[PDB]
Amino acid sequence: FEGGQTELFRRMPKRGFLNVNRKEYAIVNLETLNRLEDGATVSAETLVA
Amino acid sequence: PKQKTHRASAKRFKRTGNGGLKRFRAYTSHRFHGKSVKQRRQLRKASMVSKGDFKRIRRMVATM
Amino acid sequence: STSNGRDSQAKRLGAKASDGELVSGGSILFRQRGTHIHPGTNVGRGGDDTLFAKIEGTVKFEMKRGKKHVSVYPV
RNA sequence: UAGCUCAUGUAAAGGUAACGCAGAGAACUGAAACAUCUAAGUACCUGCAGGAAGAGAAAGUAAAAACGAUUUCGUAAGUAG
RNA sequence: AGUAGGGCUGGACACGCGAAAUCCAGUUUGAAUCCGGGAGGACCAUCUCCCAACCCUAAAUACUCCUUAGUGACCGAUAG
RNA sequence: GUUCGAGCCCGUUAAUGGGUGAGAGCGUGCCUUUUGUAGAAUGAACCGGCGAGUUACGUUAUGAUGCGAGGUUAAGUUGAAGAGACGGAGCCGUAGGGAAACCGAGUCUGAAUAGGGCGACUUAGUAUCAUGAUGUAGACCCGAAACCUAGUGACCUAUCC
RNA sequence: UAGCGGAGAAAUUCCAAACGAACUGGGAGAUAGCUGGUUCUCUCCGAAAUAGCUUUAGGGCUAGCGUCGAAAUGUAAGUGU
RNA sequence: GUUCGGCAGUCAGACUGCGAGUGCUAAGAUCCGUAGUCGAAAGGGAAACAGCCCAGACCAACAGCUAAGGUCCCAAAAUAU
RNA sequence: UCAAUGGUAGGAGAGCGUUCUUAACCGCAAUGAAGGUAUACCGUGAGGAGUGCUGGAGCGUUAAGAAGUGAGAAUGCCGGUAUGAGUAGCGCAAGAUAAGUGAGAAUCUUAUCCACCGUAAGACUAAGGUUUCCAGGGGAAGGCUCGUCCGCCCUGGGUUA
RNA sequence: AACUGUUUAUCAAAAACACAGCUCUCUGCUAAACCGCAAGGUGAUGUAUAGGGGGUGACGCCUGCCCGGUGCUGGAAGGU
RNA sequence: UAGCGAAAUUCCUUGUCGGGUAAGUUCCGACCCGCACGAAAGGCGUAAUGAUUUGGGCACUGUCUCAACGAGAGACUCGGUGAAAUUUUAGUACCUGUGAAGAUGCAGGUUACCCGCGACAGGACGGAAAGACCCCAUGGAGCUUUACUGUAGUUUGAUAU
RNA sequence: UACUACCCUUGACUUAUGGUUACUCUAACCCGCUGGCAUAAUCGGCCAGGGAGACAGUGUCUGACGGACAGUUUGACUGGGGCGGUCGCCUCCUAAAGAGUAACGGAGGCGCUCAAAGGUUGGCUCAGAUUGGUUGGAAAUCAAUCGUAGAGUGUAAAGGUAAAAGCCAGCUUGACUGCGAGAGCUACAACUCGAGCAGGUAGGAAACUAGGACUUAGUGAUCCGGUGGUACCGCAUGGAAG
Repeated sequence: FEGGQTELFRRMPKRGFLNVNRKEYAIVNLETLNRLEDGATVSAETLVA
Repeated sequence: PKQKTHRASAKRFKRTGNGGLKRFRAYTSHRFHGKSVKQRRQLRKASMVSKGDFKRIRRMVATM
Repeated sequence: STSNGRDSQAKRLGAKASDGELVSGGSILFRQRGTHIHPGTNVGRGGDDTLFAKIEGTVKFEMKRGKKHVSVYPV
């Protein structure tokens, strides 16, 4: 509430539409590969197992 | 129940981890005649949010 | 009426450092819409016609030309 | 034929704790006022039902092999919008 | 089969007519029908799925005037 | 009213006792509001009883504990409305940059690999509890004139028969 | 003849010891930048009454002004002279 | 002192000088800057006094010394020089 | 030892007291619980017990948890009691004496005079009232005072087409 | 102010209202107008001397000017 | 335009003059400078009619010069009966000052045996009336309009009938 | 330019026909029309005629007016309130010798121009005073003398202003792009600049300068809809829509 004045966010431009086909991969470090050795066929089975 | 996130406020803002928020520039939409040549050179980009202000973050822009 | 609710918005005019300080390269020296002081080495006159530095160092005053001046002496 | 008469069948009219469904349906509010919105299709009112009601068997979802009527709860998550 | 649809006016669907899906109304027009038809958020092709426009469907759910069996870090006569 | 105290009377949670009190010094009740009320600013007859900052869910902060890049079971099931045990569905952190395509310990911006921008550099949280504040709930209460719906009403009175 | 109404030789007159919008129940503990009220004991620290904006001026939102905690102490900044 | 984190309230004050403005260089008048004071700070002084001056109260105490200001009586100190 | 301790809105910390707590711990209680009352103790405070007395059933400890949880004050509320104040009023009209009645008579009953109304303040009759009528008995309240009287109260009858 | 009437009971009785009167306007009938969603009904078993609305308020005299604007009515050339 | 004009209309101003009147802003009659008369929002007249409004006079006259008298009811004395509003409690004086800028309660000073009783009103900013005057509320109602949005209703055209 | 004409502009008429205006009919519909039926019965229904008539009315959209009736609107200051005025931004005083600034205090304004008044290079110095000279004036012009700006600086005021920011010529389109260290100003939003670099430029021989004007008024938040580009997404899938 800017005292009846429009707010900080109320003065903002409308920026950037959003991809409905946004998709990522749950990215891990290589520091967990430092944990597990070798875990042949490093995969999702090695990841969630 | 839950605390409702204002989705259009989320369309106003974008904050960073371990840091502040990115605020796009004012004035930059409607007329461009009287705003200067230098202001056209520089006001496409924009700076960050305040420090002592904006503490009315809480918690109207929750967890987006 | 008065026709005098007509207003002026004053603003900051005068000095910033004024005494030999290690003022940053490209930093503000003296606000001037009208030049009382007059420039020197490592000192630019602004688009706002102020004096702005160029290279750090002592920023003492000089009575060159029978006139008031600022350069920046280094170190 | 209308119409009239007789006979037979509580049928069924009616009373209803609360829940339901369906129709009819506001305002006050709040939005710092307010005409958009909200409040809520909620307050009320009427009808139709039972022990529950609706509910339901893809003229479905989804997007790759992806399942296979509904229903309730948690989640997704105030996520998409 | 006046059925889908199409026009207009509505409404619901998160959906405030919007790119608007999709469904249901009034009103108007009106199919195809198995080589079919529909959906895949305007829409045109390929693919996926389904077969409406006929009817019924327990169960898991909602709430107690009620019937007791009762339970209380309920309450003690301005309380309850 | 104190404080001192003439004087009097009495003897105690046994105590440098109490009940007084002349006299004498100095002394503008209490509440809300205000800049300032002693008030001729309010308000209070008195006495007793009642009588007002919660919790539901959520977020944030601070601690407490537990384990730790691993913490965490929700709903549910079991069971005494037990507990425990089951239940990992999901959720948090564990890199971000940019609207996005995307790229990635770099990323975007920009002809730039120039600069700048955010970034690991910039070093642990998770879960529960508890406390404060938060937000939806009448949400610290007491408070109108109001608005609409449903219903009642012509014996007062006005009209009419 | 009943309230979004009625009646009315009409004033805004009355509609049951009574009306410019009746009375009763529900919405709904309507709302109220305005009034009042707030209850156990201590210690420590300790205000403002201003700027800027505002359908704002008897109110809010920052900033100045307190308090506590934490991270170091811009390697002293602070504050004097 | 900075930084970070919670948590506040304060918006409207006066008054005394001092320097301004407006006003009849009227005002216990307004409106600034500037210091104090109160507010939110007792006691003493000026007859009572929120604002002036002095002096900042943890408490006991039948201690003294002192600030301003007083020393003919109330009412204490000087019929002081 | 030194330094600090005016303090409102403000903020931080800490503690008291009430009640329920199955918890335990662990007692009291008829030789007297609780509660009340006086009390000339203690505790920085809130607060705590001792004794005397009422009183005759639950209460206290500790420690911790949980709270409809700490009472003046609002036209606060409810209930009681003031106050004014023995003052206003005693509700639009005149009775009077003697005798009875009783226990107690102004106010009840009788006698005897007076008086008033008398297009009514008569009688009779709608609505209404719903037994108030009458008889007998009584006087807790009511009667605006008294009161044997009564539309008051108990009992009993009383309305016929 | 004609009058009588009526008028705020819980203030005000009047010059206020009303009233005959006078004026204009609307309505040819399943009226107009009105009430009700409609239905139904009033208007009124009424038919323009009637019904509705507006003004003014007996009687006497008189009601002057201006169609620019507004409204109303009527007309249609064109614009919309 | 007619017609009326200090109008229920002129504050213009006690307009002017004359009459009523000794004394005459009001009253009447004319004048008519008509801020701002005025024609169906009728204008000017108009007997009778008025709980009209004024201005004058007659009549009668305790209204008043200037009062006084008696009759009844309260009042008041007592017996019976017996409330209301009301408020921090208060054994509540005066002056002059002071002060949220007007004292009972404060400073200085004055007078005052203690307690009443009958009448009275200056205070106690007396009560009773959270001002009905003014102002404010992003307060609400009601009313008005060529505010804006609408709604019904009215009237086109399309189109199934 | 005769055969077959694939034929074309204006008319005409057979046919397809269509909105098409007017009239007629009547089976629709209606008739608070007639008369009859039960009904004894004026409402209704039916019959049998008459009248009207495809109109009316009804539905759904559309246009008209529309206080008949609702729902909201109607600022802020203020020396009570109201009237008036004012509400933005720049300049000077008030400002108290940093800034900071109070009042419905003073003074002004601006709500622009300029492809050249902008950049650059290269030159020049003003206003005014006095003299003297035909038209003659107070100045037109001229020449001379004096002349620190007593002018000008596109536009008010302030500051600044001669190595000129004043004045005139040539080049001239830097009033470039991408930036931007570093700063200042301070609730925020904003705002004031800006070293230097890159990409090339533009003058200027080169050096050097150049991201508007002597600096300061000349300007407004987000939305929403345009304009163009767009390696972006493009809802299974491509495209398209968006």
